[PDB]
This record gives sequence, structure tokens and C-alpha cells, in this order.
Amino acid sequence: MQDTIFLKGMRFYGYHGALSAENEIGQIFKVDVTLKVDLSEAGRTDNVIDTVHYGEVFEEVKSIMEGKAVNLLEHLAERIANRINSQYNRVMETKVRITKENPPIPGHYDGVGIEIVRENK
Amino acid sequence: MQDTIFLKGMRFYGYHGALSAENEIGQIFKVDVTLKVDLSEAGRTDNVIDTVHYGEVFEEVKSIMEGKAVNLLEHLAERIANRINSQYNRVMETKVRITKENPPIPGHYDGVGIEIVRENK
Amino acid sequence: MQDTIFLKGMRFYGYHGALSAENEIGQIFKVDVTLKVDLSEAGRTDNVIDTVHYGEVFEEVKSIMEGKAVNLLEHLAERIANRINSQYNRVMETKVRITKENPPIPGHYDGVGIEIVRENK
Amino acid sequence: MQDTIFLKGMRFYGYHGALSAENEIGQIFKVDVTLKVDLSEAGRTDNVIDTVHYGEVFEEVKSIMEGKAVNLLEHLAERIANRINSQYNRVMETKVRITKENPPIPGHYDGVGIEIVRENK
Amino acid sequence: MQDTIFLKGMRFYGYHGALSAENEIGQIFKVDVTLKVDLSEAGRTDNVIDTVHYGEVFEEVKSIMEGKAVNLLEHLAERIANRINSQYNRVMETKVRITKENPPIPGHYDGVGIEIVRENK
Amino acid sequence: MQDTIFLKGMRFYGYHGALSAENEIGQIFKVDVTLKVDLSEAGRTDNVIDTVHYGEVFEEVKSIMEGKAVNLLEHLAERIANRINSQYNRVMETKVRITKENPPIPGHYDGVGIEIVRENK
Amino acid sequence: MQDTIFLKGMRFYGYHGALSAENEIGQIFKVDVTLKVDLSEAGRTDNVIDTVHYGEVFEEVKSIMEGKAVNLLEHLAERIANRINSQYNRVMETKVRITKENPPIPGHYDGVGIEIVRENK
Amino acid sequence: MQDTIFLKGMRFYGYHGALSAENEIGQIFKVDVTLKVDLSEAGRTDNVIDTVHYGEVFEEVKSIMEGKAVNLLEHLAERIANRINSQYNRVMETKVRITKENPPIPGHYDGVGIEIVRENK
Ligand SMILES: Nc1nc(O)c2nn(-c3cccc(C(=O)NCc4cc(Cl)cc(Cl)c4)c3)nc2n1
Ligand SMILES: Nc1nc(O)c2nn(-c3cccc(C(=O)NCc4cc(Cl)cc(Cl)c4)c3)nc2n1
Ligand SMILES: Nc1nc(O)c2nn(-c3cccc(C(=O)NCc4cc(Cl)cc(Cl)c4)c3)nc2n1
Ligand SMILES: Nc1nc(O)c2nn(-c3cccc(C(=O)NCc4cc(Cl)cc(Cl)c4)c3)nc2n1
Ligand SMILES: Nc1nc(O)c2nn(-c3cccc(C(=O)NCc4cc(Cl)cc(Cl)c4)c3)nc2n1
Ligand SMILES: Nc1nc(O)c2nn(-c3cccc(C(=O)NCc4cc(Cl)cc(Cl)c4)c3)nc2n1
Ligand SMILES: Nc1nc(O)c2nn(-c3cccc(C(=O)NCc4cc(Cl)cc(Cl)c4)c3)nc2n1
Ligand SMILES: Nc1nc(O)c2nn(-c3cccc(C(=O)NCc4cc(Cl)cc(Cl)c4)c3)nc2n1
Repeated sequence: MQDTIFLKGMRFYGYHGALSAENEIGQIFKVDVTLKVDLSEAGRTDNVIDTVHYGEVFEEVKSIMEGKAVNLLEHLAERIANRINSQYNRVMETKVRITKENPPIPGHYDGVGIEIVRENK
Repeated sequence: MQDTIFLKGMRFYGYHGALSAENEIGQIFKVDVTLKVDLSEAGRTDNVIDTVHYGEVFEEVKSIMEGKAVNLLEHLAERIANRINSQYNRVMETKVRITKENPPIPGHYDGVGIEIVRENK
Repeated sequence: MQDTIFLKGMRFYGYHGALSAENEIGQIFKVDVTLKVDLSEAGRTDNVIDTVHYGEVFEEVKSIMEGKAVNLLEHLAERIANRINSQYNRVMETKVRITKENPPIPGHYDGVGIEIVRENK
Repeated sequence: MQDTIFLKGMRFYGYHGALSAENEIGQIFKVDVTLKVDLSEAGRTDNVIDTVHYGEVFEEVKSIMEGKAVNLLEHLAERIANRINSQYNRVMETKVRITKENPPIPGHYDGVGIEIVRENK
Repeated sequence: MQDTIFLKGMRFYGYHGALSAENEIGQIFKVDVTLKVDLSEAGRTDNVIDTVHYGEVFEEVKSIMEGKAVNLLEHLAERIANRINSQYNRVMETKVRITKENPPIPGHYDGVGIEIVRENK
Repeated sequence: MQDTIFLKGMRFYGYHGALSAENEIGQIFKVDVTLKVDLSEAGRTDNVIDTVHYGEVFEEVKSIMEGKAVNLLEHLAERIANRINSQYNRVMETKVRITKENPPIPGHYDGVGIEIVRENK
Repeated sequence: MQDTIFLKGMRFYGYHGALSAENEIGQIFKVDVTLKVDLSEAGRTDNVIDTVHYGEVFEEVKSIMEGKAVNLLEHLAERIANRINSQYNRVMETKVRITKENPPIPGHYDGVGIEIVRENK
Repeated sequence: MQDTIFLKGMRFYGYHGALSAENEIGQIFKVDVTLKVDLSEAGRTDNVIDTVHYGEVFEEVKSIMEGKAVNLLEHLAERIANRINSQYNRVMETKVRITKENPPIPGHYDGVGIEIVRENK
């Protein structure tokens, strides 16, 4: 099963980061969420109730990304993957990519980050 | 067999969407179609009759994307995958990605959507 | 005097638009603000009090862009230009560009909009 | 008066061109339309009837761009500028930029074209 | 073994195409070549003679892309894959992607094409 | 008179440069040519003989850009402006922009170059 | 005289900013330098000694951008414009644009900054 | 285990290359580093000591990329992969992609390079 529902380049201004200055100033966090969901029933029925509502998924990510500042990106993605897997039984597995395109790293790059993949139990 | 014929970033202005306002205003739908087709005979012969005509594939997608408004993206991709698989025996499997770069979702993102993969029976 | 302070590609999700569906669904509004300000004193002193704080300008634009839905883009830019000119005597003139990259216009384009230039009296 | 209403990157698939093969195959024409219009009344009133409707302008350009194939780009822009100036008295002057990003020119470039500016008499 | 040598976005102005007008006018062909090559010896030695010279590979592709006009893209990629596999024993497998970003297809898309993967015998 | 004919992002691989290594290795030169030409007659007639053929202009630039290696970019643009002004009486003035996006300058930038404007005598 | 020598998108990681956290963490500063210089003699002679060496200009900007942290962008551009005007008599006027694409401003934008133009006395 | 820590588009100005002129002039090297690391503990704890510090990884790559000029890209990636694997036991495998977007290759392309994948023993 290779069907997926996706949310790309979600951007939130947050204050996460292991550095005090980071939590003080904050920055933009870019998020990519991919959900493994069998989309054949919805493909057949065309009934929104037979699939996962991207809108509700963006609200979940947003609430975690725009809330309490944490240290790691690993923690933020773990909470999101867990939040989505928890509320949706149709999501067989959740992939969360978080990128800090502008960390307090002296240099020239496009970004740094982490990406986790969690299966729904 | 990893050979493929592709159609990227196809864009159509449609009126699909589960929201009444969506069907009223409409929006742009971005489509990516990938077909698994063994391209060795055509690679050998150079005869257009030994492969699938990208042009005819764009016409199929277009007819579905620019026609009757449906609710889901899942339904639109299911119809396209089914339409292409049905008319072409050389297409071993069809992958359809549909993206709503500008849905009625209050926020900052690059887009949302679904992607299905269907083998040709 | 060709000195300027600028704010590019400001993006807000608003509900302005002459169409009921627009006000219902909303969309992203892209804003570009250019202020004619003589930056020599600040260039000499390096004292933030000798120039206009881009931060405070983004807050002004934001408050207008994320507030009450209006019909025209002309109205939104008129309010911003007026809001900035009013609070800052150092701003000799304000240029406001507002773009609807995704209006309810069936077609393929990069965007539509208006740009006004207002001198500060 | 520096106020303007704009339509950027309008793209139409047409068959214009001085070469027979061009008229046969056709290509994509990119269009940029800028109109000098005093937007203060609309900025004050917020009444759509006090300005020029971008939507109606895109329809005008479209009708000319997607209609009868002509030889030059100069002819296409002349017809558009003339069509817009003619129907709208509020448009003090019209600027039309037409680009052939992919002409039958053997080489590497981003595009070629023309841009005209016509005042409304 | 996941090591690879790559050549991205190679662009050639050619006259291939199943349509007479295409062969007459010509267009730009974008090419992506990926070669599976074990790069550990070169990684150890730092001797250019222990790996495949990207330069020589671009010359091979170029000669095929800028030469005799053929009908299919499948034929062009088959000749390149075959040309590279043939001259280099270190290339375990060759992947060739050819894209016609501007075919004689009336519509809006980013491109169409084919991609083949050939193992070296 | 604000009418113009343009050629953007022309790219040639040349060997110009004041450094011996430059002339040895060569690089890509990006060129932008803008010609002030009154396009009303052509806009009226639609006869290609009433305007300047972008194709012939690209050939002129190409011949200078892909020919003998010189030291400066100033010299290359001077020769092009002079070559175009000389052959076309309809060109009232020529603007030539040449960019070295990748000069032998240790650093991070988008490019360096020169742009000249020459009126046709 | 419209001739110019330019340096675009120069990027330096600096620690300027009126906020303590800024000076602590630092960020990337994007710089655009435009110099009004009559390039006809160099265009005629092709002698590098008849124009301004872009390389030496990038070194000047770099030294100021990568040195002592200051508060304003106005101060940084004032020092650069002054540094370039001072050492080069051929530079009739200097234009310096500095952009903070990622300031400590909670929001979505492409960047903020200032641009000054200084004539050489 | 599909978890990864990444560093994209790292850019360094180096002097590596098998050609004398290359070592003389130098160029920009673009680097992409992907590390397979189980990020669940850090996702649970939120303690930076339970994962690999992207910052320290960029310093490692930088030291190799901005140091002694070598001949091959294969050698540079081998040293980096080896340097990262060596210092971090949590890194199960390292993927290094190095690209020369502007090699001394006469032509039009986006870049050339190599990518290696090394498991940590
Ligand atoms: N995996 C992970 N996830 C995060 O969110 C991290 N944040 N930091 C982090 C925290 C504090 C400072 C820095 C940092 O400064 N990185 C670049 C750098 C700069 C300097 Cl001057 C010195 C060093 Cl050692 C590193 C990084 N490391 C992380 N790893
Ligand atoms: N899988 C899928 N496919 C589609 O085509 C969908 N369309 N919508 C959809 C329909 C109607 C409204 C919205 C929507 O508004 N999403 C964002 C949003 C905004 C607000 Cl204010 C509130 C909520 Cl709950 C969601 C989404 N969900 C889909 N799922
Ligand atoms: N100057 C200006 N500013 C705005 O904010 C505008 N909004 N609209 C506007 C309002 C309502 C609908 C439309 C619209 O639909 N435009 C495209 C279009 C589609 C169709 Cl199907 C038919 C027409 Cl006539 C126009 C535009 N015109 C504006 N002009
Ligand atoms: N101003 C203008 N506007 C247009 O729309 C034009 N179309 N052509 C045009 C017509 C037919 C062919 C070509 C063309 O082929 N240009 C490139 C070229 C290729 C070759 Cl092989 C030879 C030459 Cl001389 C030119 C251009 N010149 C124009 N000028
Ligand atoms: N696999 C493959 N490879 C190629 O290189 C092809 N070239 N064409 C091709 C040849 C001639 C014309 C067209 C074409 O016009 N495609 C779009 C189109 C336009 C119109 Cl008006 C009508 C149709 Cl049926 C198709 C495509 N099909 C290919 N398939
Ligand atoms: N106006 C102009 N036009 C050109 O084409 C130029 N080419 N060079 C040029 C020639 C040779 C070397 C360099 C150069 O290396 N520039 C960057 C640089 C690097 C180093 Cl290590 C040292 C210095 Cl001083 C400059 C530039 N200066 C020019 N000016
Ligand atoms: N002209 C100019 N130039 C600079 O370099 C500036 N730096 N700052 C500056 C300094 C310190 C903080 C901020 C800032 O935070 N801006 C955004 C902002 C965020 C919040 Cl939470 C509150 C406010 Cl008032 C502003 C800006 N204003 C400048 N003006
Ligand atoms: N795998 C690999 N890695 C590198 O870093 C390489 N560098 N070169 C390399 C070295 C010297 C010159 C050239 C080169 O010039 N390539 C293009 C080219 C130009 C010309 Cl005129 C002639 C030829 Cl044969 C090749 C390439 N080949 C490599 N292979």
C-alpha cells in the first residue's frame, strides 16, 4: 500500500531550541507531514468521511508547533506523529520532517533538521 | 523494471472540493502522473506505436480534471488512474499525485494533497 | 533622496474580497512595503532611535491585514499607507503593494493586485 | 500619480508566430499587464465600482491571446493595450509585456519578447 | 552498494520528436544521468583513474543529444545508457531521464518525459 | 517612447577573463539584452519586416560571446552593443548586461557583472 | 550615464543587530552593491586598469560585514558606501542594499532591510 | 529504522579538483549530509545529549571542505563520512552528497557530483 495524504512546507514561527537566545528570539520552523492511508474507499465513495481531513491535520501540527517551546526538533516531531497516530486509526504510519532553515549555525546552507517515521499501533 | 513515462506539474483550474464555496470559486489543481511502462522496445525501434503517447495521457487527465466537480481529490485520482490503466495495457501501474496548493486552510504551507498508486489488472 | 526601508513578501491569511465566498474561505495576501526615509543620521549614529523600526511597521501592516475583512485591496493598502505615514514623521512617502496570488479567477497567472504610493503630509 | 493595477505571469497556449511550424505546434505565451489607475477613490470608498476589475482585464487579454493566430507579439500587445484602454476610461495608460520563453531559437536563454506602453487617449 | 556519480539538468537544443514540425523547429531537451559506481577505491586513493570522469560522460550524452534527430525520447535514452555502459566497466547500471519541458502539447505543465534504468552486462 | 525588445538570461560558455586560469577553464556568461525600438508600426501591420528579429539579435550576441576570449566584460558588452546598434537603425539604444555568476572570487554571492547602455548614433 | 558594476546577493554571517540575542546568535546578511561607473574606456581598451575590480569590492564589503558587530543595517551600508567611494574615484555613486531575510520578527515575509545611495564627492 | 538527521545545501568555497587551474581558482562545493540515527529517545526525553548535534556535524564537514585541496570529490566525501561515523556511535550510517555546480565542463547543466553511503562499523 503506497497511498499517502500529505502536507508540505508548513511554516510556523516558534521558540523551540536548546539555546536560550533561540527561545528568546524564535524562528521559522518548516514542517512536512506524510500519512500512509489507504485511499481506495474514498476514491470510490467520494465521501470525505472515508479519509483523513488534511485541514484537521494542519490544526494538530499547528497546535504543537505554535505552543510551548521545547528543546529538540525530535521532541516536536514525536509529539506530532503521536498526536496524529492517536486520533486517526486510518493512518497506518506518520512521517514528520522538521527543518530549521535558519539555525544559530554560522555558515551557508539551505537548512538542518530531522525526520521521523512512526507506525500507528 | 524501473522504466517510467511521466507528466509533471499539470495544472488545471477546477471546482472540486467538499466545501460549497470551493465549488463556487474553484482553484488550481496540480497533477503529477507516473506510469510504469517497459520502454525497451520503443528504445530499440524508435516507433511511437511501441510506447504510450504522453499527449493522449494529458488529454485523459485534463478531461477528468476540467470536468464535473467532485468532493475529494481521492476520487479524482481514482478516476484518472482507472482511466489510464483501462486504455493502456502497456501501463503496468499508474501513480497519481494531486495537490491543492491553495486550499481553504488558514495558514502558511506549500500545499496539501494525496497520491495514489494503482497497478493495472 | 533615494534611501529606503523595506518589508518584502509579507504574507497574511485574510478574508477580504468583493465576493461572499472569498470572505468565507479567505486566502493569502502578499504585501510589499517601501518607505522613503533619509537614513544618513542612523547611518552615522548607529542609534535605532534615528530611524524607523521595521518590526513596528510589520505589526502595523499585520493588524490591518489580519483584521476586519474589506472589499478591495485598494482599501487595505490605503489604510496601511495612512497608518504608517501617520505614526512616522521620518517616512516621507509610503509605497504599498498587495497581491492576490490566488484570486477566484479561472486561469494561469502568478498573481494580481495593486500598488499605491502615498506621500506623507 | 504612481498607482497601478497589475496582472502578472498570465500564461496562454497560443499559435502566434511568423513561422508556419509555430502556428502549427503553438506554444505558451507569458503576459504581464500593468495599468496606471488612480486608486484613491476606491481606497477611500472600498466600492469595487470605483476601480478596474482585474478579472475583466484577464478576460480581455485571454480572448486576444487565445484567439486568432497572428505573426507578431507586437500585434498581440497592441490589440490588448488598445482593448483595455478602449473599455476603461480610468486606465490612464497600459503596459503590456509578452514573452516567448520557448521560441524556435536554438540556444539557452530565459526568454525573448516585447513590452509596449500605451497612454489612453 | 548505493554509490553514484551524477549529471543533472543537462540541456541540449535538439530536433528529435515524432512530429515533422518538431524536427523542423527543435527544442530544449533536459537530461539527468545517474551511474551506479562503487566509489570506495577512488575515495581511498584520490586517483581520478579509479572512478568515472563526469566530463567524459557529458561528452557522450552531448554527442547523442546534439546529433541525428530521432523520433522518441526512449530511443535517445537507450542510446546513451548503452553508450555509457559500453565504455565503462565500472558503471554497474545507468539511469537516464529525458524531459521535454516544452512539447507541442496545448496546456500548462512543468514537463513530460521518460526515464530508463539499464544494468551493465 | 518606452517600447522595448528583449532577450533575457542568454547563457554562453566562454573563456573571457583577466586571469590565465579563467581563459583556460572558461565559464558560463549570462547575458540580458534590451533594445529601445518603437514597436507601433509592427503593432499595426503585424509584418515582421517592421521590427527587429529577436533571432538575429541572439545570433549577434552569440558570435561575440562564443568567440575570441577577451579580458573584460566591459569589452564584450561594448562589442555587442556596437554590433547591434550598427546593423539596426530601428534600435534607438542598446542595453547590455553581462553577469559572471561564478567568478574566481572566494565567497557566497549570486553574481557579479556590468551593464552598459548605448544610444545608437 | 547609466553604466554600472554590480555585486548581487553577497551573503555574510554576521552578528549585527540592536538586540543582545542577535549579537549572540548572529545571522545571514544579504548584500547588493551597485556602482555607477563610466565603462566606456574599459569597453574600448579591455584593460582591467580602466575599471573597478569587482573582486576588490567584494573584499571591502566582506571586511565590513564580517567584522565588528554594530546595531543598525544603516550603519553597515554607510560604512561600505563610504569605503568604496573613498578608495575609487571612478565610482561616481554607490548603492548599498542590506537585507535581513531572517530577523527576530515573528511572521512570514521574504525579508526586511534598507538600501542607501551615496554619491562620491 | 527510517529516522534521519540532515544538513542540506552546505556550501563551501574550496580548491579541490584534478585540474591545476581548479586548485588555483577554486569554486563552490555544495554538500548534503544525511545521518541514520534512531531519534526516539531524544523524541522522548527532549535532552540534546540523546541525539547528534547538527552544529558539530557542520563543523566537521566544514573543516574537511575548507581545508587541504584534494583531487576527487570521492575523497572528500570519504573523509567526511569517515569523520562523522568515527566520532558518533549513534550514527548508524552516513550519506554524503557533493556537487560541483560549476565544474570546468563546457556546457549547460545544473551540476555534477557524487554521493556515497557508508555504514558505521
Ligand atoms: N538534533 C538536534 N536538534 C536540535 O533542535 C538542535 N539544536 N542544537 C543547537 C543548540 C544550541 C546551539 C547550536 C549551535 O550553535 N549550532 C551551531 C554551532 C555554532 C557554534 Cl559558534 C558552535 C557550535 Cl559547537 C555549534 C545548536 N543542536 C541540535 N541537535
Ligand atoms: N482527504 C481530503 N481531500 C480533500 O479534497 C479535502 N477537502 N477538505 C476540506 C473540505 C472543506 C473544508 C476544509 C478546510 O477548511 N480545511 C481547513 C480548515 C479550516 C478551518 Cl477554519 C477549520 C477546519 Cl476544521 C479546517 C477542508 N478535507 C479534505 N480531505
Ligand atoms: N481592483 C480590484 N480589487 C479587488 O480586490 C477585486 N476583487 N475583484 C473580484 C471580485 C469578485 C469576483 C472576481 C472574479 O471572479 N474575478 C475573475 C472572474 C471570474 C469569472 Cl467566472 C467571471 C468574471 Cl467577470 C471574473 C473578482 N475585482 C477586483 N478589483
Ligand atoms: N519582434 C519579433 N516578434 C516576433 O514574434 C518574432 N518571431 N520571429 C521569428 C520568426 C521565425 C523564426 C524565428 C527564429 O527561428 N528565430 C531564431 C533563429 C533560428 C535560426 Cl536556425 C535562424 C535564424 Cl536567422 C533565427 C524567429 N522574429 C520575431 N521578432
Ligand atoms: N513516449 C513518447 N515519447 C515521445 O518522444 C513522444 N512524442 N509524442 C508526440 C508526437 C507528436 C505530437 C504530440 C502531441 O501533439 N502531443 C500533444 C497533443 C496535442 C494535440 Cl492538439 C493532440 C494530441 Cl492527440 C496530442 C506528441 N508522443 C510521444 N510519446
Ligand atoms: N570590471 C571587471 N570586469 C572583469 O571581467 C573582471 N575580472 N576581474 C578579475 C580578474 C582576475 C582575478 C579576479 C579575482 O580573483 N577576483 C576575486 C579575488 C580573489 C582573490 Cl584570492 C584576491 C583578489 Cl584581490 C580578488 C578578478 N576583475 C574584473 N573587473
Ligand atoms: N532600521 C532598522 N534597522 C535595524 O537593523 C533594526 N533592527 N531592529 C530590531 C531590533 C530589536 C528587535 C527587533 C524586533 O524584534 N522586531 C520584530 C518585533 C518583535 C516583537 Cl515580539 C515585538 C516588536 Cl515591537 C518587534 C527589531 N529594528 C531595526 N530597524
Ligand atoms: N569522479 C570525478 N570526480 C571529480 O572530482 C572529477 N574531476 N574531473 C575533471 C578533472 C579535470 C578536468 C575535467 C573537465 O574538464 N571536465 C570537462 C571536460 C572538458 C573538456 Cl574541454 C574536455 C574533457 Cl575530456 C572534459 C574534469 N573528473 C572527475 N571525476
